[PDB]
Amino acid sequence: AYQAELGYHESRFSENLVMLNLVEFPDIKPGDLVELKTYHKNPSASNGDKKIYFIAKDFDGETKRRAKTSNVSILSGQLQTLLDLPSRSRIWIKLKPNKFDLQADVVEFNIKDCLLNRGDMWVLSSKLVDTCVFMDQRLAFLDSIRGTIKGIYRNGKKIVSGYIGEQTRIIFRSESARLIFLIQITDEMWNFEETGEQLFQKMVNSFFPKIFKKWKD
Amino acid sequence: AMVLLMGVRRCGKSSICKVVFHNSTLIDLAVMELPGQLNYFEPSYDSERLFKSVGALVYVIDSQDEYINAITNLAMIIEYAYKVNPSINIEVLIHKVDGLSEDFKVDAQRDIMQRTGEELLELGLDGVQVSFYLTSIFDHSIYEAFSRIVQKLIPELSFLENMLDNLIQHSKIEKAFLFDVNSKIYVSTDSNPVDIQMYEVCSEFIDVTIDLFDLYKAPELQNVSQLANGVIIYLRQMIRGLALVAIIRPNGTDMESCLTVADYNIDIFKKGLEDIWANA
Amino acid sequence: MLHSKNVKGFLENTLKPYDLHSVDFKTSSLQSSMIITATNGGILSYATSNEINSVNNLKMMSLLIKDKWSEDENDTEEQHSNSCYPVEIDSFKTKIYTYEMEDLHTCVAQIPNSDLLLLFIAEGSFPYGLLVIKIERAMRELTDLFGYKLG
Amino acid sequence: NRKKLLLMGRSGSGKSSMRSIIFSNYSAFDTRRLGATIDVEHSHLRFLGNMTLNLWDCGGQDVFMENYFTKQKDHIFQMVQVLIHVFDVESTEVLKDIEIFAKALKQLRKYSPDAKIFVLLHKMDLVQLDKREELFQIMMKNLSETSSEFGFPNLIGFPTSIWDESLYKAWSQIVCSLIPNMSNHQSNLKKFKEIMNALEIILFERTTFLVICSSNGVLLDPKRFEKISNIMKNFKQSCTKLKSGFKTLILNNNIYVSELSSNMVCFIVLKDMNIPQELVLENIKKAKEFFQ
Amino acid sequence: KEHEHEQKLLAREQELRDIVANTNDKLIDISMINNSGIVIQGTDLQEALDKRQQEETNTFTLLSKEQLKKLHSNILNEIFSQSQVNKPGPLTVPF
Ligand SMILES: Nc1nc2c(ncn2[C@@H]2O[C@H](COP(=O)(O)OP(=O)(O)O)[C@@H](O)[C@H]2O)c(=O)[nH]1
Ligand SMILES: Nc1nc2c(ncn2[C@@H]2O[C@H](COP(=O)(O)OP(=O)(O)O)[C@@H](O)[C@H]2O)c(=O)[nH]1
Ligand SMILES: [Mg+2]
Repeated sequence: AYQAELGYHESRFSENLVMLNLVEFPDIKPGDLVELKTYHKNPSASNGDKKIYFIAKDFDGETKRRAKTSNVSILSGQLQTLLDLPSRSRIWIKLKPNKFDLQADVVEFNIKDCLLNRGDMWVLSSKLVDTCVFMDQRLAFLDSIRGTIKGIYRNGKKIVSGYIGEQTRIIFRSESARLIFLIQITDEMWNFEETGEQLFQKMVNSFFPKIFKKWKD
Repeated sequence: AMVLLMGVRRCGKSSICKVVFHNSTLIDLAVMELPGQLNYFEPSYDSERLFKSVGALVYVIDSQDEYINAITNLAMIIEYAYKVNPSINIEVLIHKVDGLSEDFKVDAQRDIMQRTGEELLELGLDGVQVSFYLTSIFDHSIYEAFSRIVQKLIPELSFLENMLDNLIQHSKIEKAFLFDVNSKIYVSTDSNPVDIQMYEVCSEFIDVTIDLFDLYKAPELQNVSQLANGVIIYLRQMIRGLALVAIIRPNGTDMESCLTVADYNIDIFKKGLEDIWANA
Repeated sequence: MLHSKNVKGFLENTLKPYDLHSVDFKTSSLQSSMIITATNGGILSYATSNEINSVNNLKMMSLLIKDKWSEDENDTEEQHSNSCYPVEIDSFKTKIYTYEMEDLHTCVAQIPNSDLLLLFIAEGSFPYGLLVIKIERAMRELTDLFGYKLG
Repeated sequence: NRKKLLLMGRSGSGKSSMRSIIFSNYSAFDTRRLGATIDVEHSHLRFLGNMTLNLWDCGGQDVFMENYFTKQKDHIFQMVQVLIHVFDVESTEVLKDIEIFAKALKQLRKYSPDAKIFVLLHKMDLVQLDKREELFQIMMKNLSETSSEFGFPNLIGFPTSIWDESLYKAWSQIVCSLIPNMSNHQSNLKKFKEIMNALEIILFERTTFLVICSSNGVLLDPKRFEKISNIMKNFKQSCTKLKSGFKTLILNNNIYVSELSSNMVCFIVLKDMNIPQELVLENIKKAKEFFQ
Repeated sequence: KEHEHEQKLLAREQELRDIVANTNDKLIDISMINNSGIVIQGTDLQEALDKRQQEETNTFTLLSKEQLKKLHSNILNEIFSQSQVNKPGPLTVPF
C-alpha cells in the first residue's frame, strides 16, 4: 500500500471526480483502477472508514503548476460529503490490477421524470464502461437526464462503490412509470378472512393507502 | 462599483437590502432599489448617466409567482442596458426558493435560462453573458450570490487569491476568508472550494465577535476561538471594513507556537495588503 | 496563583542599566526582559526598556530561544562547554546557557526545579559576564517562584 | 440535592418552548413542531455537577387544569421549591388565568408554603414596542395584588419571549434562587477579580449557559448577561457544525471566555490590554481546582 | 489615451506581482522556526575571534598589589550592588 495527502478542488479546474499526482508514486500508470481506502488494518465502522474505487487521472496543469501538497484531490459536492474527511488527512492507495475480476454484477439506475428509450439505455450503459461509480451519484445524460446509482452489487455484497466493466448487468429502474391495475371483482371479494376482515376492505384500507404513502415517501 | 437592484413590486428587493446591508468600489455602499412595473419604456429619458454609473446590474425574479412577463421585462431592460454600456455585468437572482425541491429548483433555473436566452436571441443581442443564482433570505444563498457579484467588480481578484493561497500554505490554515465587517460578504478566498458549513461557522463567528465587542464599549479587532479538537478560529481586522477570518488546524503542534507564527504571518499579510488599495 | 503587576515591576527593575563611578564604564539597558514557559516557550510576562509588531517579534524570539534551549537541556555530551554556567543557589541546581542572536546577546536560565524560564536579551555591545551576574542575582531574589508548575 | 420545579400555564403558553430552548437545545424556529403536552411531562435535568432539576411541564389544558386541583392536589403541590407560572398576553381569558393562578397559589400555600413563585409574561413580541412595559406593569400590579392575598409577600416577574434574550435572564434568576453556596461563589469570584484586576468577571454554567453569579452583582448595559448568554448559545450551536466543542475564546486580549471547569464557563473582562495570553490562561488554570 | 492606460495596467501587473512576491518572501513556516540556526551559542572571546577573522605567535612575555587588590574588590562590589533587584511585593498570592 501507499500513502497520500487528501485534497479538494472546485469544478473550475477539473471536471473529474478523483485526481492523483502521477509524478509521485509512479507505480500507477495513467489508466488504472485505484482504491482510496482511508484505513490501514483493523477497519473501523464507528470511527468511519470507506473504500471508494475510482479510475486514475492526472492533475490539471494549473493545479500541478500552482501546487500545495495534496497528492490526491477529490472534487467537491457529493463525493466529499460521502467521504466526510477534512481538507488535509491521511489516506491510502492500492493498485488492484484485475479490472475484469473486479466488475460489479448489478448497478442500479433511476430515470425519474424523463423518457429514455431502450436504445438510449443501451447507449448510456455503453458510455458507463471503464468508469467507477458510487452510491447516490447523480449521473447526467445529454445534460438534462438525471440518474441515481441506488445500489452496486458484487458477490452478494452491497458495496458503496464499484467498478463497471464489460460484463456488468446494469439495470435501469424507473421512478416515474405508467402503471396498470387490474382488480378482480369476484364472489370472493365480499368473503371474510379468518381474522374477520373482508378482502375488498383489506384492499381499500391496507394495500392502496400503504402503497400511496410509500410512493410519496 | 454601485450595483442597481431591479425587480417587480413585492419581489423582495427591500427585504434583501434590509437582511444583507442592515442585519465606492468594494465596501457595501447604499445600493439603489428600482421598482420596475410593466409599461412601455421611454426612449432615453436621461437614464444613460444612471446606467453608465452602475457597476453591475442585479435583477430579482420571484419563483413563487409567474415570471414569463418578468423575463420579458428583464429582456427589455437588457436591450438598452447592453447598448448603453457593453462592459456591464448582468446578474439575475431567482429569489424565494426555500420551499422547493432540488429537482424543481434545477428545472426552474434551466427554464429561466432557456427563456432568457431565447428572448435575447429574438432581440438580437450577442456577446452578452447573464449569470443566474438561486437566492433565498432564510439561508446562505443570498450572501454567496452577493459575494459573487462583488467579486466580479474587484479587478485585483487573482492577486488576492494568490496572497491568501500563500498565507494558507505557510500557516497550516484549513480555510481563510477575507470578510467585510458588515453584510458578511466574503471578498476573497483560496483555490479550495467554499464549504457552506465552514462559511456559516465563520459568519456566526463574525456575528459573535461584533456583538461581544459592542456589549463592552467606551473605554483593531482580534479574536482567537479554539475548539476541543485543537481547531482554532482566528480573526483580525484588515484595512477599512475588511476582516480576515481563518480556520487553522494544529496538526499535533503547540497551540502557542501556532498562534505566534499565525500572528506574524497575518501581520505580514496585512502589511502587504496596506500597499494594494483594495480597501474601500 | 500569580500576580502580573509584581512580576512586571520586577522585569522593569531588571531592565535597569549599569553606571560605574570608580571606573567610567557606561552600559546600555537590556533590549528586552521576559519570563517564558519551559514547555511551549510562550511569553508569560514581559517588559521592554523603551507595539504589537514588537510583541510578536519578541514572542518569535522567545520561541526560537526555547527551541534552542530544549535540545541543550536534554543533551549530556560535551557538557564541559565554555558557554555553560551551572550555578546552585539554596541547594537548587540549574543550567545557564548563553546564545548569540545576530546582533543581540540573548541569555536564558531555567528557574530551578520548575517549568519556567528566565530570559535576558541585550545588544551586541553588552558583555556576557555582566549578563551572567545579572541573571544570577535575579535568580537569587526569585525564591518565591521556586517549585512552580503549570496547571 | 433534588429540586422540584413546577411549570404551569394555560394551553399554548409556551412552557414546552421554554423547556426545549433552555434545556433540550432546540432553536426558536424548532418550537413550532412541538406537540401538546399531555398531563405532566417530567424532565430530570442535571445542573452543575451536584444539582438535579425535576422540572414538571404540566399540561395547561382545561381538563388537566381541573384535574390538578381536585385529585392530584396531594401529589403535584407537595415538596415544591419553585413555581413558574407562564402567562400569555395573546390570551383573551386573562381573568381565568388570574383565577387559575390564585388556585395554584392556594394549593401551594396549603401544602408547601415555603416555595418561590415566579411569573413570566410570555409571547411579548406580538405586541407593539411602545406598550410592552405598560402592559407588563398593568398585569404585574394585579398579579402582585393576587399573590399577596394567598400568603407569598414577594413575586418576581419577567417579560419573556423566545425571539429575544429575556428568557435566559428569567430562567437564570429562577435557577439561581436554588443554587447552594452562592455566598462562597460570590466571595471567591470577588477574590479572583481582585487578584486578576478585572473589570467584571461573570460565572456561567457549561451546558445551559445560564448566568450563575457576577463580580459586581463607564456605564454598561444592564441587560449584558442575557445577551452574552444568547451569544454563547448561538456560538455553541455554530461550533457544533465543526464536529467539536467550544473551549476558549479571547477577544482583543481583553475579554477572556474559557472553560473554567467541567460544569462552569468563565467570562473575564480585564482592564489592561498589554497582558500576555499565557499569564491569563495560567491564572485561569490555577483557579480551575479552586471553584470545584 | 487607452494605450497609456494599457501601459498603466502593465505597470499595475508588475507592481502587484512585486507586492505578491514581497509578501511571499517573508513567510516563515514552523520548519523554519525549528531549524533556523540563528540562535547559536556565542562567547565574547569567540565573537572577538570572528570579528578579527572578518577584519583580516606568543605576544606576552613573562617577567601596585594594594591598588589592584583594592580596585578589583571595589569593581566586584559595585557590580554586585547594582544587580540587587528588590521586588515591589509578593510574587504569588494565596486564596
Ligand atoms: N419565504 C421568503 N419570503 C420572502 C423572501 N424575500 C422576500 N419575501 C417576502 O416578500 C415580502 C416583502 O417584499 P418587499 O421586500 O417589501 O418587496 P419590494 O418592496 O418590492 O422590494 C415579505 O412579506 C416576505 O414574506 C425570501 O427569501 N423567502
Ligand atoms: N410568536 C411567538 N410564538 C411562541 C412564543 N412562545 C411560544 N410560541 C408558540 O407556541 C407553540 C408551542 O407551544 P407549547 O410550548 O407546546 O405550549 P404549551 O404546551 O402550553 O407549553 C409554537 O408553535 C410557538 O409558535 C413566542 O414568544 N412568540
Ligand atoms: Mg406543554
